[PDB]
Amino acid sequence: SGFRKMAFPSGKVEGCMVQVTCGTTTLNGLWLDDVVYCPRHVICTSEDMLNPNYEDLLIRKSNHNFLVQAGNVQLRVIGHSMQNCVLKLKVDTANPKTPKYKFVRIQPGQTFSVLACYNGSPSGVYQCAMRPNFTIKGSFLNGSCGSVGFNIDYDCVSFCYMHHMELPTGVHAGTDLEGNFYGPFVDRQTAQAAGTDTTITVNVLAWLYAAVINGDRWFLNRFTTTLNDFNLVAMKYNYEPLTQDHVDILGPLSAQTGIAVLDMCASLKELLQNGMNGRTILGSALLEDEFTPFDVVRQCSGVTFQ
Amino acid sequence: SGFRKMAFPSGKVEGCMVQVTCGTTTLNGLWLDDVVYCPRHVICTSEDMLNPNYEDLLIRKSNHNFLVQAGNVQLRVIGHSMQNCVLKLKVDTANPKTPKYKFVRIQPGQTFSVLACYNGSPSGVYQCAMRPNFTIKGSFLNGSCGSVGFNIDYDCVSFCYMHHMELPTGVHAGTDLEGNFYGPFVDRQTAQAAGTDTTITVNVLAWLYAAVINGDRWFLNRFTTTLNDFNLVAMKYNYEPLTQDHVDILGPLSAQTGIAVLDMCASLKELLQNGMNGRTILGSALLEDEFTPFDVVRQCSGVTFQ
Ligand SMILES: [Zn+2]
Ligand SMILES: [Zn+2]
Repeated sequence: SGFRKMAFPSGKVEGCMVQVTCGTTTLNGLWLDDVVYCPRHVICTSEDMLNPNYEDLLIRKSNHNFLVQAGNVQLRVIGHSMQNCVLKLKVDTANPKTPKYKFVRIQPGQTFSVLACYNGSPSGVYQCAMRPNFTIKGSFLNGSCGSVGFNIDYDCVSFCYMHHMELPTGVHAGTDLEGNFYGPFVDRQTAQAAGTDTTITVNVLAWLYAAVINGDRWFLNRFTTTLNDFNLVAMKYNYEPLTQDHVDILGPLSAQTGIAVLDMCASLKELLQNGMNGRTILGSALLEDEFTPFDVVRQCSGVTFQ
Repeated sequence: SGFRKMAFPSGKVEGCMVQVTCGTTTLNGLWLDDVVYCPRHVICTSEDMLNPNYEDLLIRKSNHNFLVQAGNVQLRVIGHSMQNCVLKLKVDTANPKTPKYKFVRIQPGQTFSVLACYNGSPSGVYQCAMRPNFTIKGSFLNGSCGSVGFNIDYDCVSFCYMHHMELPTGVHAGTDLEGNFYGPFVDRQTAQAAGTDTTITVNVLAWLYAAVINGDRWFLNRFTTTLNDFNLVAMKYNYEPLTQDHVDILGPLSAQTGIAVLDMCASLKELLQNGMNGRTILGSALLEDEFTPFDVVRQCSGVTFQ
């Protein structure tokens, strides 16, 4: 038993990371088949980032100005193209380590693993969520741009995020692997403020089921509620409204535990109105919202990847 | 910027995991060179675990009773030996993916990554610490035995933990790769209670430096203290005593921030006596003690692994 914030094993992604340099800018790229994907701001100077015209900047670059290195070994760039906010560098060699993969675009509330890298070299792996305001709260120092987020289903890597930006408040923004930003953010060094970072209610509920399965039970109470009554309290605490869809997704955890979803909602309502009174749940003094229902089921059941 | 609980990239370890079955018991083994290491309780039935005599049990096993599978492929066992609480199964093939490696024995307070596996297949990676009572707080379901903990220095994997036991309170016990348990625990299904799980003070202090570097600063105050005065409060709150050695280890973070170690100790003393008053530090409502000083330096500087 036990319950930890867990990332996917990162080896399949480690085998795809490369270094991309253009002029004086170095960042990371993702090498899949014969394409390397990277942020288009690789072509920018620090000065360019204040008001970049990327089509104009890109005209001054040739294939030979994109230096791509995979370990100690150089890759030959035979084409380049811009797709939204990513560049696709065609190389003359297919990555021999390319895993089965998909590109997907995730919704707020979904979780994914990030492989933080520098100079094409993996440093660490962690687990995070797309926030309701379309930011992520990561760990990204200068040079981490182009690091990716992903989920794994058995042997298939679903890439969902590429890192591009830190906002002036220290939260992070980036794109899917089609180069479309999550949320309203742009790849320019400008005033970009994030909206309310609400709490992902369905994920908190999943985690409270995890707690009960893993023997933390002190917060269970004698009450129930309704979606509409719960949602009046969610609104007042900057929680996402709970929908019947969310109730349906929590069905399997409800069936396992025998705790009706709306009963768990009443426990959550109490926790919001009363606080934890100096107690902890699964080692946290805050209600944790970076586990999805699927994450809880997976970790409580023992699912593996080949 | 940002600061996350981060595991090491797990690919080098993924390439070493295998499945080991003996009779009806399946668990994980670690394949390095031509040796597979696994918990010796692979030879036990659930019944045997109540009072096992492992030398006697092991006499009834031959090389051909240890089934070792690496992916879809069987390995041939050409010898076996018991070393403390691990078995070493000699195989006729060296693992072609063997990384540079060391076996080390860590001290309480040190952190490491765990690659949780089932049936020889990696499921997830997380980050944890050897507690002062020699337990770890992991996520281990039936079948996870033999999963390992490790640290990476560039390209060298230091293996420090192999999972063996869950205590009746749901915390975890295991061995180094020489098969010696951490702490007083044994591989028998018996009354084994853990001692006080104190807080790793030097690690909390490191994390408060991380907070200041990453712009969380509200807890900085006008006070200082002394080691002896601080330690009177540590004792009263079930914190580990702080030593001059610990002060020395925090020197680089003190130099970066310009906050003297004993000043940070006075901030920590306030936090202990006053609580957080509903505030957070780096996303936590608890003082986090699973980052070492070295972890903080690494993550705040951008260190990579090849
Ligand atoms: Zn960048
Ligand atoms: Zn076991």
